Amino acid sequence: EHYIKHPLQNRWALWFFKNDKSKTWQANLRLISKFDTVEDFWALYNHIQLSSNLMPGCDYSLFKDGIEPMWEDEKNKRGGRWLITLNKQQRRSDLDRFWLETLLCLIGESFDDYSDDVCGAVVNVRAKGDKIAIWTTECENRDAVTHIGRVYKERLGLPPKIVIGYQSHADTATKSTTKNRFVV
Ligand SMILES: Nc1nc2c(ncn2[C@@H]2O[C@H](COP(=O)([O-])OP(=O)([O-])OP(=O)([O-])OC[C@H]3O[C@@H](n4c[n+](Cc5ccccc5)c5c(=O)nc(N)[nH]c54)[C@H](O)[C@@H]3O)[C@@H](O)[C@H]2O)c(=O)[nH]1
Repeated sequence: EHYIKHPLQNRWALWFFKNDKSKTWQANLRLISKFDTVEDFWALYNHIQLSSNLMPGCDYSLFKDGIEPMWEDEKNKRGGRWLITLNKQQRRSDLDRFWLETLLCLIGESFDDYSDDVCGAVVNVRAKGDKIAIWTTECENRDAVTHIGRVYKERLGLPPKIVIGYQSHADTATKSTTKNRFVV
């Protein structure tokens, strides 16, 4: 009846975004819960919906405690994201897998000397095509951004034929195509 808890390096918060066009974007975001142990992560993951079962327009976000999953956050305003784009068939094939490995990538501190630059990750469930992104705190840190993208792409088994791009939040938020600051 003894249950050991394995600590994580950081405390993490899972966020949920609901699809509702009658409310503003900020009003559709809500905090689910937080955790800082391996056991509490799986407890949360095992009782929430899989990403492939979300209604279109919904998001999941896992960010470090104190960072909100929005581009106006103080830890995100100068940063950016490595973006992955999936087709419709990739949803049943790879969406749930890619998201779980992403979650374990985050909470495992798998980015060597640049783990502190990581802010979180977001998965968007969209009818036009699902997206998964890992957010970093500073888009001008070339060593941090390129290292995080290389580790992330390899840890998710993506073939080298597919090229993933990094984009600044400030550039994305003012888009009137969002150019890539880096490619891996
Ligand atoms: N009323 C109502 N309308 C909604 C709602 N959701 C969509 N629409 C409208 O629906 C139509 C079709 O687009 P869509 O279905 O493709 O939504 P999308 O596919 O999600 O596109 P998006 O990603 O361009 O986001 C679209 C807009 O969402 C707001 N947004 C998104 N992020 C997350 C975010 C963070 C970093 C990088 C990129 C994104 C943030 C953020 O961090 N901080 C703030 N302040 N705003 C953020 C912002 O305004 C953005 O321009 C369009 O007219 C939409 O405006 C809604 O909740 N309510």
